[PDB]
Amino acid sequence: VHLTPEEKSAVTALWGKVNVDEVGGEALGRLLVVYPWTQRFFESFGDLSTPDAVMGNPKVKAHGKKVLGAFSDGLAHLDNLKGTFATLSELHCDKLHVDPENFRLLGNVLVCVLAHHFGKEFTPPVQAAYQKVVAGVANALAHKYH
Amino acid sequence: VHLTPEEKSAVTALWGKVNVDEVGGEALGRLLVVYPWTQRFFESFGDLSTPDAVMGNPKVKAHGKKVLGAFSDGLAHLDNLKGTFATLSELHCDKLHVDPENFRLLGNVLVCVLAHHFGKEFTPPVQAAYQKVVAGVANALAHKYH
Amino acid sequence: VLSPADKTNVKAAWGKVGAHAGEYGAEALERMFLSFPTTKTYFPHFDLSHGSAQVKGHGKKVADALTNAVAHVDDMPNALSALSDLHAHKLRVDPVNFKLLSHCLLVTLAAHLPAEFTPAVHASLDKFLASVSTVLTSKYR
Amino acid sequence: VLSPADKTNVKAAWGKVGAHAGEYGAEALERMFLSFPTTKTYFPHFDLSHGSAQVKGHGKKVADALTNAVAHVDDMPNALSALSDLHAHKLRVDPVNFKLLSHCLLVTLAAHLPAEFTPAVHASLDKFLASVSTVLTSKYR
Ligand code: HEM
Ligand code: HEM
Ligand code: HEM
Ligand code: HEM
Repeated sequence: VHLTPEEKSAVTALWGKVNVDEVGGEALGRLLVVYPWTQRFFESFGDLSTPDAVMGNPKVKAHGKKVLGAFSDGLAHLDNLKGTFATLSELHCDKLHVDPENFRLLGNVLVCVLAHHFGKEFTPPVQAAYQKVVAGVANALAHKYH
Repeated sequence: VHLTPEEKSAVTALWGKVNVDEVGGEALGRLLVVYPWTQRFFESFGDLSTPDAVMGNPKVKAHGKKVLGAFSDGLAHLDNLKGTFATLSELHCDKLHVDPENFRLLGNVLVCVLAHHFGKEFTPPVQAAYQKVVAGVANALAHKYH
Repeated sequence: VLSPADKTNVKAAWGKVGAHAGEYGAEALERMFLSFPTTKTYFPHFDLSHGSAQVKGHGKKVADALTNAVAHVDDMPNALSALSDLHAHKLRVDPVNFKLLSHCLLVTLAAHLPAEFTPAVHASLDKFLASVSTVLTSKYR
Repeated sequence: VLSPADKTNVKAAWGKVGAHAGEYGAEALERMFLSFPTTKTYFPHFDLSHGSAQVKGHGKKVADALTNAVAHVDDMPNALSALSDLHAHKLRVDPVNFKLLSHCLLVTLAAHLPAEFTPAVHASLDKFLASVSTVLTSKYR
């Protein structure tokens, strides 16, 4: 991503207040509840039957932590997302064969979550900025789909 | 895109049988009929009132020529599609603001149109090769969105 | 689908919005403009800057509609015919932009309903909005 | 939004389809697996080779289901219930894929029904298929 330095600041500054142990889950979990065809990728996590089934699942929460990990990771290297997500595009496009529009989805729920956590602190402009971070990531993971 | 030789060949082969003055307009035409919101871009063309109207508009046929042409430089430059389509990308993204999904749509119909003319010849494997190209092409036009 | 369950939270949350509706529609618009500028292409006769009365007024219009839609959550088709014609035949809005404005709707809802934005509610507000979009673009069918 | 004009056209094309329905249906799959490999992913237990009697066998089923929809064209949601369930809940197909399969059916319909395959008709089928799909995924939204 590009990101003007005021976006740069903004974004960055936001992330620093994010409880990774917890936002990572909100996100992944909500994706599994909102876009339920996504579940098929996680048969293994067990019961995903319900919002509650989904939210209390540790496996899920555990995994959500891994995802925001890559998020900060990527976030840190906006200049060169491709390098950061190399292995990612692979696992995802190559091994899992996940449709890329889904990656798009994960980003928006992440956005929705931030909004949920920060409320008014999450301004349109800020939202705009992350929206760029998100697409940027999404694209990177698709790459190995060419 | 990639293609095999025998892939890259048969595209090239069939493309040879293509009546240029026609195909372009059939394609562009059918797009404005099947996905009517695309008309917004082509308001100046005249009467798009009906299929026949659209199917017969001369600004429509003429522009179709221009379009099929681009597919042609593209066919000749399967690797450098990116570079090939770069000026068009600006035009399309930056100045026109067409949504990228619209390129997939256009290519998809070019395929129905090819199927339409070539019948049995347009075998699955031919479509598959052709599918690649259309996608490569779509991407390439969407670049400045990335 | 707007299962009965769905119709509920929706009414719950929307009701919860109440008089703030207009301000939020406005946010949601503003949000879209900034985040997806391709969308500004459709409101050339508007001043789209942050102040923007023009936008505020439009926010109210859209907020108001989502409302009558919540109201007739059952029959939104007869409820939105007027809007559908306008968007599909008159403006030829590209369908995709509905997905956009809806995301910004969700994102506006979330920000003002901290206690209220649950995974379940989130999901129900997502389907309501999607449905609306559908009606909104059904003339392209 | 399957106007009569629409239903008619659908009817006719499928009409002209007749018995070939099975092989046509088969045709679209193979076309699909070939043009969008990613979808093979749902057919592990399958022989997805050039002449699979499975693929032959499934093609019929799909077509049969298509015919049936055609027939209860204004009661799809009902004529398709079972299938909707299998597709959403049990198989959980990425909705995205329906767009692929339907593009493949068209392409096939065109290469077999040139004379019928006209603008107006192309538009009608697309809408048809659009609906069938919509219905097949209603179990999500
Ligand atoms: C959108 C941004 C995403 C990020 C940053 C991300 C990140 C990750 C990471 C870090 C792993 C595990 C890698 C490891 O530790 O070896 C993983 C695995 C996985 N991801 Fe994602 N993911 C994303 C999107 C998605 C989406 C949209 C889906 C499907 C809907 C998905 C499905 C999976 C699955 C099924 C695994 C399983 C790997 C395992 O079980 O070890 N991912 N992802
Ligand atoms: C899909 C692949 C496409 C190709 C290869 C293509 C090619 C072209 C070409 C060659 C031009 C004219 C530039 C010149 O004068 O040299 C053009 C212009 C234009 N294109 Fe496309 N196009 C594509 C898709 C689309 C789509 C999907 C839309 C909107 C639905 C669209 C809308 C336009 C419009 C409205 C113009 C008018 C240019 C002007 O006269 O200002 N194009 N395109
Ligand atoms: C939930 C989705 C939407 C709702 C509920 C909605 C609702 C409305 C309403 C209530 C109006 C005013 C009607 C009147 O003049 O009486 C309107 C107009 C308009 N809408 Fe939408 N709309 C939606 C989606 C969109 C989208 C996605 C776009 C594309 C950016 C869009 C662009 C416009 C434009 C340009 C106008 C015209 C305003 C004017 O004439 O000054 N709408 N819409
Ligand atoms: C036009 C839309 C579609 C129709 C009419 C349709 C119809 C059917 C039917 C009739 C069956 C089997 C019923 C039985 O066993 O009695 C089936 C199964 C299946 N469908 Fe579809 N389908 C459609 C779309 C899709 C799409 C887009 C996919 C994604 C790849 C898909 C994947 C499958 C799979 C994997 C099976 C079951 C294979 C098995 O028996 O193990 N379907 N479908």
